[PDB]
Amino acid sequence: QETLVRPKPLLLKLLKSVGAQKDTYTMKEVLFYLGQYIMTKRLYDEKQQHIVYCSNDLLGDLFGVPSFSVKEHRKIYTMIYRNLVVV
Amino acid sequence: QTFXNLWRLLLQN
Ligand SMILES: [Cl-]
Ligand SMILES: [Cl-]
Ligand SMILES: [Cl-]
Ligand SMILES: [Cl-]
Ligand SMILES: [Cl-]
Repeated sequence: QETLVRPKPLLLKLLKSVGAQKDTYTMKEVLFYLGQYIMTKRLYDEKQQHIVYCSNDLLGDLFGVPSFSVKEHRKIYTMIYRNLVVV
Repeated sequence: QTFXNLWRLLLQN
């Protein structure tokens, strides 16, 4: 199934910086564009690519952390949900 | 592993 979401302003800015062109998204779309953003800006550690450094990026201002691990599935979703409204 | 595959594993719950 799908869950529809409306990003808050900073998330919306990020999404649009990587090609997104709308106000309402599916969660699958949000997660795609965030992955695209991180990959495009090479925010991850070159050697241990589960580690994302974002203290000097907009993503750090969005998530409110200097870094995180891609393996923290719960915390990533929590940090994304804080920046959107469901439906 | 590549960031690409790790994030896909994330998306692919
Ligand atoms: Cl969805
Ligand atoms: Cl905001
Ligand atoms: Cl930035
Ligand atoms: Cl977690
Ligand atoms: Cl909500």
